[PDB]
Amino acid sequence: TTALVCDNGSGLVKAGFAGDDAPRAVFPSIVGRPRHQGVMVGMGQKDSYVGDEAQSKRGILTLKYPIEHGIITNWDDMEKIWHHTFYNELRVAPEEHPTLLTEAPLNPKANREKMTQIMFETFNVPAMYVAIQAVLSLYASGRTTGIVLDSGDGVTHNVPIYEGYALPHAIMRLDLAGRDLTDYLMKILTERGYSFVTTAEREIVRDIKEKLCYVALDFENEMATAASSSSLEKSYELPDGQVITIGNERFRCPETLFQPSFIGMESAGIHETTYNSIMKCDIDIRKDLYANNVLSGGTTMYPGIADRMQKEITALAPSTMKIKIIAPPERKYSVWIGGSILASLSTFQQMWISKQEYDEAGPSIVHRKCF
Amino acid sequence: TTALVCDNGSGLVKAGFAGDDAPRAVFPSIVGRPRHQGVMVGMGQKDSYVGDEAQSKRGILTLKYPIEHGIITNWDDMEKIWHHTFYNELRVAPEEHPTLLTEAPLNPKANREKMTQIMFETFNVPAMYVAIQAVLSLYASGRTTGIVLDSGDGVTHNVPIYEGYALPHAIMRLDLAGRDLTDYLMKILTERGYSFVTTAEREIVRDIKEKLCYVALDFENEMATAASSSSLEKSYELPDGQVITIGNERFRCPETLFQPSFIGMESAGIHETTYNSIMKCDIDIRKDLYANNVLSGGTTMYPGIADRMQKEITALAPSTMKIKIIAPPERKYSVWIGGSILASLSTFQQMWISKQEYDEAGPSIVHRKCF
Amino acid sequence: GKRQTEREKKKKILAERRKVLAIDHLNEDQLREKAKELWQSIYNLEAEKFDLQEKFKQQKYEINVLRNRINDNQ
Amino acid sequence: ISASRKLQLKTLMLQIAKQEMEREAEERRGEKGRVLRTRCQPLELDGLGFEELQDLCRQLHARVDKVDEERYDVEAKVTKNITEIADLTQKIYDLRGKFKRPTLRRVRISADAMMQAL
Amino acid sequence: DDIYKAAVEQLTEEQKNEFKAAFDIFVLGAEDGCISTKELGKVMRMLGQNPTPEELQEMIDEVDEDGSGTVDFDEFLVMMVRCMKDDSKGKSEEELSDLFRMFDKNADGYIDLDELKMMLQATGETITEDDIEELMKDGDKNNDGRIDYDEFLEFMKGVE
Ligand SMILES: Nc1ncnc2c1ncn2[C@@H]1O[C@H](COP(=O)(O)OP(=O)(O)O)[C@@H](O)[C@H]1O
Ligand SMILES: Nc1ncnc2c1ncn2[C@@H]1O[C@H](COP(=O)(O)OP(=O)(O)O)[C@@H](O)[C@H]1O
Ligand SMILES: [Mg+2]
Ligand SMILES: [Mg+2]
Repeated sequence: TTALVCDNGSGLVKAGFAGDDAPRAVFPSIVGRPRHQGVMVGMGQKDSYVGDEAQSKRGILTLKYPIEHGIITNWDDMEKIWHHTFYNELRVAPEEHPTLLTEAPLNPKANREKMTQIMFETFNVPAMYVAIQAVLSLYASGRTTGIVLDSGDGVTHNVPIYEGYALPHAIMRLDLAGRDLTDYLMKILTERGYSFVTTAEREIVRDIKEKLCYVALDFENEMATAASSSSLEKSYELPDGQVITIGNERFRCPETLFQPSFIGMESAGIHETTYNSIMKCDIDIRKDLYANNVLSGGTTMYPGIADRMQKEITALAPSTMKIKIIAPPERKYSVWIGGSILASLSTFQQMWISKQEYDEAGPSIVHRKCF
Repeated sequence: TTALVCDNGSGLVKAGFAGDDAPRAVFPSIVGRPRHQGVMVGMGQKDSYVGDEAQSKRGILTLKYPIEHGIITNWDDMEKIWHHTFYNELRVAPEEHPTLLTEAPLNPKANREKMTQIMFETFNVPAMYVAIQAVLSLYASGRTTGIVLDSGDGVTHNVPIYEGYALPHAIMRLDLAGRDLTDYLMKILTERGYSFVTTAEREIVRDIKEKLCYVALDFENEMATAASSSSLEKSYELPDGQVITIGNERFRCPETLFQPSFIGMESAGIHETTYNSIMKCDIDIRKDLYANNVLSGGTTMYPGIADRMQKEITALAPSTMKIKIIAPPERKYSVWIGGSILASLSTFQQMWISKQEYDEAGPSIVHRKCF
Repeated sequence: GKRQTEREKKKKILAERRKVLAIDHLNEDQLREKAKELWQSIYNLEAEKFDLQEKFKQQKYEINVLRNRINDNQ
Repeated sequence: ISASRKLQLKTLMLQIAKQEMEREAEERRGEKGRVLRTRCQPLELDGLGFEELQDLCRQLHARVDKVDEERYDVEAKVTKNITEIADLTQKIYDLRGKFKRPTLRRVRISADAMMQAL
Repeated sequence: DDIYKAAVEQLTEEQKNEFKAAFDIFVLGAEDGCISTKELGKVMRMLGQNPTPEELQEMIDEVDEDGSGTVDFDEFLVMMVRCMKDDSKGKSEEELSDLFRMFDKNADGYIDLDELKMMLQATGETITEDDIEELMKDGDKNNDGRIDYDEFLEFMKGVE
């Protein structure tokens, strides 16, 4: 039979059968209970709208993501999300399909063990396998080397790989991602008068960020230009009218990636953690990693980031090496495409964690040889 | 058995069995004791004529409404009105019929508790339920969202509802209604020479208001036109002859709705309390409320109000949203039609306040789960 | 639960259903008739479970249709 | 748009559909019998020895165990499908209630009955 | 259909009261007793019964193939007594659902004009110009190429 390539993610759940080009169903991972009282009788009001249904009734819900930073903080809601994904968005019972979840690097063990225990006890799948979210993104590019920066919505991690041999001592995981950029944008919009507070209006700020923000090639020059002319002010229409005008908030929101001091984080930007991740590698594979830098994940879709990052790394790196940044147009679904490719391989067909194996060793089987 | 859908109202009591199209008996709610001495013996003169009987002998009575502004100020008279409604206008003993009263929003608790205590002790009904007068008017329109402006004769209230979930923090109740318009019309008629003082002549002024007054599309232009031409002066024949001619009093009486400063009230008109009630709602359901504005209640029957209100709201609202005002021809009985529909539902059949429940918790049961 | 409770129910079902296996103690006729009758019973069970598969497939298709219907509401 | 001709056309289509569905169900029953004969092979014991019955009862116990376990699983599936059917029936019924139930009532139940006696 | 005799022998007093009332209103003298449907429609409209008025007019323009211009007792009398719902049991939901499932071999939840034509070939009914468009009216209540079992249910509900 065919395998189910699910990809929990944090912000958008992407799923679909193995062997295709794009995920079949992509929908936000939010579960929102209603918060008001409700007076109409017999309206058929449910107790929790999940997935894309709660992005249409969000006016009277309190949306809450069940995955904070890669890790899962609310297991009941995550189980509800998985149940919805299997039964309503794909309509395939899990009793007859292997599953291939994905997990960020350096995550707590208990999260992974609970994930496998749920998949084997509640949904009762035949066999499931957990894979690191960066190796798949490297599969999708058709490479076999390269250092991949997978800046998702929950957590940004940077896994270097050479000739198929991952370097476990050079993984640099940073917890700045799309959600923190949404919060920072929502916080700097208040400098013009627009106040978004409700958890429903966070979605509106996210839409503003997606449609308007861009990464500046040079930060100081843009700050000077936006403060003199008015060629940058782009307007946007809220879900009820009252258009708003975003000035130099456009390139200040995604600039947080390269200067995490804006949101008070100490660490260095995504332009310098990649160079540090390279320098921890051996001295003889640094040229190949320099030449095959891969971008993935949703948050790396800002217009103009593949040039800013290249300029920064070229500034840091030695002058002789060639710096090349691979930015495929299908960046958002790169991890899932790689997952489909991996699940479609014949050599991989014996790596699944078969159910009888789980019955013999318990949920701690995932840390064992079947990784 | 069938349920009795009574609707106390303030000015007209509307009642009838559940499941029909129109109330069976509609009659003014006035109780008038005779005031003169009376010399004929054996004429069979009663001590209080209630309902529609006191609108024919009103020449020698002192009519007094038992409901001032939604609240009930004279419980003995209200009990008399209910007794008349049950026994003479419907001729069904209440011992064998559930009842569904209606109550304005934000009313004093003691009023509701006394109402249920009367219905359970004096009339001894099997089960009664109290419902908010705006949710029913939303039932009758066949919608499930929308913000309903129910401008009755006692009190005007504006309850917004979305997807069946009422928003309790956005109810704007204003105490200007048909009765204050009658008093203001009776007060401005004195500018031509016609003086109505007696409580019986208030009914004549009410008839004048119903038959002649209309809401102007633009107030200043109408004031200028009525002051130059004479195309507006419509005449009306009193109950004894001596026709009267109403000039620009025609559109000045119902204009008080949009400018409550005429009768000295501070608050804003019904055109601006609706917009304020909308703006208190969440940012994502404002479009639906804009598109589904519902009118109900008697006082919204003035010829030309559904255009004036739409013009005013379109002036206030953002230019992109579409403003639509639902004004069904059966406006007056909209609340009662909705009450019939609600009482005819199967899902609602277990929400009644059964008598044994009242015996166990006292009259304060109404504020509890059985709302 | 949902993994051993159902296991326990099916185990008890097998225990009460699988009767005593003891053959060579009696005359061939009674045991032959018992075996033939139980084979016919399990044949009827096969027919019933096949019809259950067909009917459950049809109801799954109806569930898909009603999912399409509830999707048509938006 | 004709009326009598279209009514006859639609009722004839209904009758033909019903008869074809009956014949199709008969074909389904025939194929069911065919499958029953094929898979659960006929077992003839016309004058055979004891060891034949021993082997037959051993295979009987094995097949009974496996088929009862399989039908236990299939019955669990059928119970889940019944739960889904009931839930979706409630969903569609509530949809129909929202669409049309308020429009269902006894209009003019007595208003037209009482006309001029007042 | 020719159920005129069945209707004339099956009806009860409840509607025959109004039938005889309209009969006496219509036939009172200097008339042949054929009773034209034209005046009968007006009389029934006045009397307060609740049929659909336009369908009767369309039938009058269509029914009575003999083309006399005044429909005789049977057909227009049946259309008049159609105020009472003396229907053919309204079929059954489960049977029609099974019919739709049998037709929905495509397993997509809808039956399109192709399957309709195949069914018409199976029954051997005359090719009618209302086809395809009739599906658009009844089956395509959303104009999407999708028809669930309820559109077909109401397509010929209680058809007779
Ligand atoms: N076109 C875009 N432009 C800018 N940011 C985007 C765009 N699309 C998505 N994002 C950001 O990326 C996030 C989605 O990232 P995604 O790759 O789905 O995370 P995950 O790894 O959990 O799947 C969104 O929250 C959004 O903030
Ligand atoms: N046709 C009409 N035109 C103008 N005003 C009307 C009309 N009918 C009723 N009214 C006003 O509405 C009042 C009746 O309102 P109603 O809806 O009966 O109040 P309630 O909510 O108490 O039932 C009357 O007092 C009258 O002033
Ligand atoms: Mg990701
Ligand atoms: Mg009212």
